[PDB]
Amino acid sequence: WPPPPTEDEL
Amino acid sequence: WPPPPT
Amino acid sequence: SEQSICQARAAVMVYDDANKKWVPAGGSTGFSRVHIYHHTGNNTFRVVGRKIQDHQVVINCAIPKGLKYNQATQTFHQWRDARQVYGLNFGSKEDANVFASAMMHALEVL
Repeated sequence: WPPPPTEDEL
Repeated sequence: WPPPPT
Repeated sequence: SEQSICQARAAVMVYDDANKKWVPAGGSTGFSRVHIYHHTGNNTFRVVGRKIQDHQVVINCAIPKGLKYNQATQTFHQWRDARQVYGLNFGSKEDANVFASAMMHALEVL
């Protein structure tokens, strides 16, 4: 499982 | 609405 | 022919294995309406989502009989198929819960 996204990514 | 189920 | 059993608001990401980056499904940042659809005749499920502004389909993924659905966080859930890793970053803790229990239901009935 990849780590959850950076809030900069979304 | 949903697309054809492909 | 086929029924929407839930409707959550989430940012749909797909994973870029190449660059270790999460990217917006469809190429465009923003929230979508994500459904779980039930084909009543076939007893088959799929996740469908259209972005809120464009009504572009950003995800249209079958739910197989054994999909491992990972609730990474209370607002980020993810699962894997043969090609990609799909992520849903939900707008609310509640959005995630109802989607999660519709997913958990779909896997029990498949």
